[PDB]
Order: sequence, then C-alpha cells, then structure tokens
Amino acid sequence: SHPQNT
Amino acid sequence: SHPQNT
Amino acid sequence: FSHPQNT
Amino acid sequence: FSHPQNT
Amino acid sequence: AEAGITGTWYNQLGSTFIVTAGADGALTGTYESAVGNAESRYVLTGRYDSAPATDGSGTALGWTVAWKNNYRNAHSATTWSGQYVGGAEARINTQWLLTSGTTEANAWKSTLVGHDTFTKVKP
Amino acid sequence: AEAGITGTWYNQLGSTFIVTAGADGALTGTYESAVGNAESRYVLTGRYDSAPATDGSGTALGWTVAWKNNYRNAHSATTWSGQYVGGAEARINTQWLLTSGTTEANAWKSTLVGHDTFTKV
Amino acid sequence: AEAGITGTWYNQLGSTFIVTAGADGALTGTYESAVGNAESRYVLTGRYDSAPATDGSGTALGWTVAWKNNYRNAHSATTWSGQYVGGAEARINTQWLLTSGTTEANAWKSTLVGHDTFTKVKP
Amino acid sequence: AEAGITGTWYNQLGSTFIVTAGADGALTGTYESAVGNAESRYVLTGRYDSAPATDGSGTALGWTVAWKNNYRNAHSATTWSGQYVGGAEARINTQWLLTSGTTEANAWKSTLVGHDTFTKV
Repeated sequence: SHPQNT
Repeated sequence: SHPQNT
Repeated sequence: FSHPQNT
Repeated sequence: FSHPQNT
Repeated sequence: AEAGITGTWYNQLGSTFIVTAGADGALTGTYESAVGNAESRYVLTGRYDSAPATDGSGTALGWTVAWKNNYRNAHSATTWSGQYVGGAEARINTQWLLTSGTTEANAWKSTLVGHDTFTKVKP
Repeated sequence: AEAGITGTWYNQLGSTFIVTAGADGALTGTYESAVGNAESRYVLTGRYDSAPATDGSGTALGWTVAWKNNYRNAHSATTWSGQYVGGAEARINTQWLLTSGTTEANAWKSTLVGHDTFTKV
Repeated sequence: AEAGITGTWYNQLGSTFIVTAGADGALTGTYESAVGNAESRYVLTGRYDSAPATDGSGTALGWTVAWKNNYRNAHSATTWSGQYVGGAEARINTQWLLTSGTTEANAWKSTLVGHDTFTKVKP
Repeated sequence: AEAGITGTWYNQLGSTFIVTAGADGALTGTYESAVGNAESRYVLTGRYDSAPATDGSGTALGWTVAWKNNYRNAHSATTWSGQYVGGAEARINTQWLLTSGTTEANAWKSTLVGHDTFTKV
C-alpha cells in the first residue's frame, strides 16, 4: 500500500 | 497547432 | 512487481 | 518554445 | 475480450477513434480530431491482452498514430497506453506521450505527456 | 536516414528489438528480453514518419507490445514514443509507459514511466 | 497571486493538502490521505510563479512530499507539477511522479506516473 | 550515503545544481543553466528520505524550481523525482515534468517530460 492514496 | 486535438 | 520487459 | 532549464 | 473494444469511441476534447480488435491481439482503425471530415483521418495500429484476468480487472492495451496522411505531415507520433474497463458505461482510460522530430540540440524538449478518457458510442 | 530503421537493435539492459519498416509508414517485428531464450519474444506493431524533414531533425516513431505470447501473459502493455537519428552511430532515443490491468481501487498506481536508448551494438 | 492558492484543497481520491503561499514564491504546508487523522500528515515544500501572466492563463506551481514522518517511512518521494486556474471554482490540475528507493537491478521500474485534480474548500 | 547529497552537481547538458541537505529531510539550494552567467540562477526547495533502507537501495528525493528570478519569468515550473546512489561514482538519476501556465484551450499541451543524470564531474 502507499500513503499517497487509499 | 497539432492534429492530435483542437 | 517483476515483468518480461527487462532482464 | 525555448526555456531556462537547459543551455 | 475483443468484441467490447471494437467500435466508435470519443474523448473529452471531441476526437474520434474507430477500432477493430482481431482475435490474435491486433488493433487497427483510424483516428480523427473534432473538426471531423476526411482529413484529420490518420491510420492507427496497436495490440491488446486477448486473454484478460477475470476479477473486475481492466484489459491492458496501447496504440500508435504517426501524424502523416495524404494531406498533412506534422512530423510527430503519439502513443496512448491504458486499460479498457467494460460495463454499462464502457471506458478506455489512458496516458499518452507525443514525440516531435527535433535537432540534437532541442531534443530535451521533444516530448509532451497527458491523459485521455474515451466513452464508447457504437460498435 | 529512413530505411536505416530496419535491422536489429539492443537497449542498455540487453533486450533485443528486430524491425521491418514499410515504405508507407508501418513498423513490424519482434521484441525479446535478456536471458535470450526463444520465448521471451513478443509481437510489436507501430508507425513512423515516412517523409521526414530536410533539416537535421530525427524521424518520429512509436510502437506497442502487449505482454502475452504462448507461454506467459503478464496482463500489461508498453508503448515507446521517440525518434531515430542516423549517422555512423545510429540510435533510437525513447521514453515508455507500462500499464497493467488493475481493479478500480488500484487504478491510481497502474502505470510506470522510463527511458531506453537503442543502438545496433 | 498567493492569496488564492492559500487554503485547504482536496482531490478525487479524498487526500487533503493544506498550503500557505509566501510573497517571495514559497509553498509550505502538510499532506494527508483520506484516512485523515494525524498520521498520514507529512511535510511538503514547493514554489510557484508569484508574478503570473494576465490573460486567462493559469499559475504554474510544483511541490514535493517525502513519505517519512514520526510514525512511518515508505522510502519514497512524490512530486506534483501543474497549474492553478482560479475563478469561482478554483482548481489545481496536476501530473505527478512517485519514485521509490530501489537496488541498481530494479531501477527500471522505480517510478509511477499519474494525475490529480484539487478542488478548494477553505483558506 | 545520506549527507553525500550536499555538494555541487552537473547534468549531461552543463546545468549546475548546488544543494544543502538538512538532517531532518529538507533540501535547499540554487540551480543555474549552462552559459554560466550569474543569473541563470533560480531558487530550489525539496525533500528527501533522511532514514533510508539498509539493503543496497538508493535514497528517494525530489525538488521544484519555479522559473522566475529578478531578470526573467518564464511562467513555468519543473519538478525532478528520483534517487541518489553513492559509492566512488555518486550520481542522482531523475525524470522531470515541466508545466507552463496556459489558457484553457492549450491546457492539453501544457507539460513536457524528460530525464537527467547528475554527477559531481
């Protein structure tokens, strides 16, 4: 997962 | 101008 | 990931 | 075009 | 699956794309800008995943147009790379690169990038 | 210069690209990765400018590879957009987009971007 | 002009950006994903054209977030590059690149590309 | 390795990039084009990963330059996104986006994409 988006 | 778009 | 495009 | 980014 | 991709499609700026999906993975058709009429028509060639994953995954595809026909030559080629998401409202969502032929000195500013959404209207 | 595009080309990571350029603008051939085994090969189709300009400008071109053949299907496709320059050291300079078929939730992280330089060496 | 850019903004996926435009061209604030709450908050720094062309031209701007705060470290940085188009419905339209730290061998697939539209909600 | 980012860097076309890296992740400095004249310089600000991974991975980083100073204003801005690799030959490998402020009609052709490799030589 990446913290940029959901 | 380019023929891709208007 | 990994793919066929390279090596 | 032309710009300051290069040369 | 080929059938769903085959048809007439349009993007947000009003350009027209006509495409036939062949059973081996091939794409062929023509591309036109919103002025319409014969010459803005250019040949396109491309490829798609003829055996997509099930799930609600899209189908990956891509194609090229070189901006030369019998009436005009822009000395440039655009490639679109994206995925077909079928349903009631079938959509092709893409990102594109436009490269122009330049001298060695102006090569650093030869390519433009952008993105396009196509809505289907007919097979 | 125009037909000098027909031949065998290698990028900086050992991938091979064999192309035929038709007189009227078509590009046809095969692409295979390094390791060299006889089916890391995939079909490509593309277009190029068959009547380029007379100043020292390059020849604009592009092509697509869907990453499926009789062995593998990576549910993705790459397009390369760029230009050919001839001379004693000919080369093709490109940038590419790799899109993978994703579910809607992961659509924002579907596409990778990069650059390749092909030569005949 | 700095005033119009300064505020709270949101994009189509539900992330939050808070930004202050300083009179010399500087941008500072914080970035959060739609989970909300304190930690998804990351520091951003950027620059904008403090003397835009008149016309109905947009204002060019850009900014960076490195995805490390006191609770998490994703080992990656995103840059957004785009233009502010002010009016009643003020909008920032961008394209972005996300690079991850990789070994030399996996460098060819280190960067993602995409695009975002921000709608303003408060100063 | 971390602080090796502080220094003077040159790309493949002769542009110069001078940076200070702060302990907590800030990047600050100046960028100037070739020709070398004392105001082809512009301010940059950016961020980097100040606690990178312990496998041989690079350090992720990025920065912005709005193209305005006391002489010129090209109504545009470039962002570079990439990663630093140290060793006896240190380098920063990047790709960039250049956006120009346009009217709505020309918005589709607003952004250029490219790649730069900076070294200390």
